[PDB]
Amino acid sequence: THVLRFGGIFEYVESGPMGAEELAFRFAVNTINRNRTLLPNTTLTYDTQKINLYDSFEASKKACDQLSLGVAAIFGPSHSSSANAVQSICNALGVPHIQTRWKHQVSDNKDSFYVSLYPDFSSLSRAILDLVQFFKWKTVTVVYDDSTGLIRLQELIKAPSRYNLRLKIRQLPADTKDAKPLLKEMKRGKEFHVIFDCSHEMAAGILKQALAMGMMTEYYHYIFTTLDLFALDVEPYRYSGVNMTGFRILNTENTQVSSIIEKWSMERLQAPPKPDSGLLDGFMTTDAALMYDAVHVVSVAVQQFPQMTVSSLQCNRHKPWRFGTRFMSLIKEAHWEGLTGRITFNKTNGLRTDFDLDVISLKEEGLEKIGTWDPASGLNMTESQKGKPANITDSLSNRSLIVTTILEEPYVLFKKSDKPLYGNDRFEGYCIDLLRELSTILGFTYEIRLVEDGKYGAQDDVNGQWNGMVREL
Amino acid sequence: GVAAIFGPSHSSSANAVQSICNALGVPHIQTRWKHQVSDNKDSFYVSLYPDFSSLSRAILDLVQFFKWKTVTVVYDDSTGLIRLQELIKAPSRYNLRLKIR
Ligand SMILES: *[C@@H]1O[C@H](CO)[C@@H](O[C@@H]2O[C@H](CO)[C@@H](O[C@@H]3O[C@H](CO[C@H]4O[C@H](CO)[C@@H](O)[C@H](O)[C@@H]4O)[C@@H](O)[C@H](O[C@H]4O[C@H](CO)[C@@H](O)[C@H](O)[C@@H]4O)[C@@H]3O)[C@H](O)[C@H]2NC(C)=O)[C@H](O)[C@H]1NC(C)=O
Ligand SMILES: *[C@@H]1O[C@H](CO)[C@@H](O[C@@H]2O[C@H](CO)[C@@H](O)[C@H](O)[C@H]2NC(C)=O)[C@H](O)[C@H]1NC(C)=O
Ligand SMILES: *[C@@H]1O[C@H](CO)[C@@H](O[C@@H]2O[C@H](CO)[C@@H](O)[C@H](O)[C@H]2NC(C)=O)[C@H](O)[C@H]1NC(C)=O
Ligand SMILES: *[C@@H]1O[C@H](CO)[C@@H](O)[C@H](O)[C@H]1NC(C)=O
Ligand SMILES: *[C@@H]1O[C@H](CO)[C@@H](O)[C@H](O)[C@H]1NC(C)=O
Ligand SMILES: *[C@@H]1O[C@H](CO)[C@@H](O)[C@H](O)[C@H]1NC(C)=O
Repeated sequence: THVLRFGGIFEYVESGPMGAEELAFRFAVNTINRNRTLLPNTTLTYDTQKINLYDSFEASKKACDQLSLGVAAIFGPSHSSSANAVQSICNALGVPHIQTRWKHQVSDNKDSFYVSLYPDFSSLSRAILDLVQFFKWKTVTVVYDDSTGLIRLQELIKAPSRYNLRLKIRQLPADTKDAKPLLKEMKRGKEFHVIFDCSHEMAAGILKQALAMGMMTEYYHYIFTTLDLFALDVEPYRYSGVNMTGFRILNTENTQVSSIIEKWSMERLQAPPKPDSGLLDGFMTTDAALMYDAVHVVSVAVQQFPQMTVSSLQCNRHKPWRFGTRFMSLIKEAHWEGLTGRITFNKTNGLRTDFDLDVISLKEEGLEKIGTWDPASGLNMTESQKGKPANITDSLSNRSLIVTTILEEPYVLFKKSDKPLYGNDRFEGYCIDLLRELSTILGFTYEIRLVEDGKYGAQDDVNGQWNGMVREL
Repeated sequence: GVAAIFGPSHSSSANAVQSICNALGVPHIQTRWKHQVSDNKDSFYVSLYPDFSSLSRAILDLVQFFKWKTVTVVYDDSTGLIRLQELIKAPSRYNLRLKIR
């Protein structure tokens, strides 16, 4: 009556600390055991194993090692080649299999003993498709990283069949992590609207290679597929005027939810990040927030089921588990406002296709919530008729315009004086009188800067390149 | 006691037998296509089905020998995007106009 043993299969690192998903699995069980309100008479016990995340025969050993030892649930080996092997074990023996990451589920896989707390890309691909219609785009440039990313965005690729989009699908390079040959082809083709399908470890890597090129301007709009845009250390891109947009399921508005994330930073003291990683220092990823929710959703199901005795099964002798079909129905019929918001399941598949996103975007202050997505509501983008707040902070009517010009009598001259100190004041003439009375009417500030070539404008035939002031424009 | 295992011929089942045949040493001869992930460090397998790194380049040669500009690629299941990813990336460099259904 005192133990309900859960099973865990996690990444084996060789020298570093515990993984982000494993430490959340530790922190979730220790929270429920201390706070005696939830499960007042049962105390949870964890049994974590280590695999290589690419060895489906090693992951099939650790699943049978936990079934012979006796567990009640197995919380995922978190990879597409390894989770398919453990799912068919958990479907056979009866024990539920709680997944916290996305997996390509084939159409004829007749499995029922699994749930997935990661949001389905049948809903996330419809949410990205609502942002390419709220922003009224016509040409997108969807960029992924591996070949599985076409399945994650197949409701976006099929969009020109019915809407007026024009897809140009590209791919990041496989071996290297230098996207300079990719981003140069995107600048040259005039592609200002990009949808990156990356992880947040590679999303910070592209933006340092998009800042080293001239692509972090006020023209470019970037929509990111990942749910960890909020973990980017966006200090240098903050004043550029770039239009970074993305989603967020991690409910960082509640006081109770934000208190748990602050306690998460007090458990990762010995973890110095890279200074050139481009990420923040103390935060919870959405890969570890779902594992914190995955322990709580199952703990709701053991609250409504007190006769639960953990049995010991054998893989070679195929015997189903006694309380398998009843305990699995209690997991799919659950509701829990965890760290990732409202949690409910598809009830036909076991997937998660009903959730609450928060559309975030990059402003001068940083990332701010500018919307809310909900599958049977569409985008509730606030955006409103107010829009920008009360007045213009640190009034942008300066924005000092670097008015280029050339000197020619009597349009632009040098002033004939003896005192030496000048700068945008040594000029006089006709155009300087004109520019001074356009700044009086429109209310801007101007800083005269002569062209350093001394030409007006010319189409150089042997080069196809401009020559003069229109080159500076 | 066997010497070779000639495939269970499905993407969810062949990945489980490949990691057994990689472990024990016995070769694993595959006769159908399978999505092989990039970080699968396996060596004891061969695949006699033609790769779609070559078949997708052969279909791309017939949409240029026939001089097309608008194709309407139709698949049946979500794995078929991986089988034709060298055809979907074609408007990035050529003058095709994909409409995927
Ligand atoms: C999980 O549970 C969900 C709901 O809880 C079940 O329904 C799936 O999810 C959505 C429901 O809205 C479906 O996606 C939508 O499909 C619409 C098509 O309508 C019908 O058309 C086919 C063809 O005849 C029918 O067979 C089928 O029953 C569909 O119901 C589209 O019109 C929708 O497009 C737009 O919808 C709204 C409109 O404002 C927007 O908010 C959207 O962003 C979008 O632009 C939308 O595509 C989904 O297709 C349903 N699944 C299935 C299989 O039909 C599911 O049963 C359940 N399982 C899964 C895997 O989702
Ligand atoms: C980048 O973000 C700013 C935020 O205000 C966008 O500014 C306005 O966007 C609306 C469309 O949603 C336009 O109708 C306004 O004219 C914009 N005001 C400006 C530019 O002063 C801006 O458009 C965004 N850049 C894009 C989408 O390329
Ligand atoms: C969409 O708009 C807001 C969120 O953007 C939703 O919430 C409403 O906000 C207004 C302004 O403070 C309140 O007066 C309402 O009481 C809020 N409604 C709630 C909390 O239910 C609003 O409901 C949404 N409208 C829809 C979905 O039609
Ligand atoms: C334990 O968690 C619940 C929420 O599930 C909360 O209401 C309660 O206050 C917590 N216990 C303590 C002692 O704070
Ligand atoms: C655990 O506690 C609840 C409430 O205190 C009680 O109703 C339940 O019967 C207890 N479980 C047992 C005794 O197994
Ligand atoms: C104009 O706005 C404020 C003055 O209110 C000033 O501090 C700011 O630097 C100016 N902006 C420019 C020059 O771009």
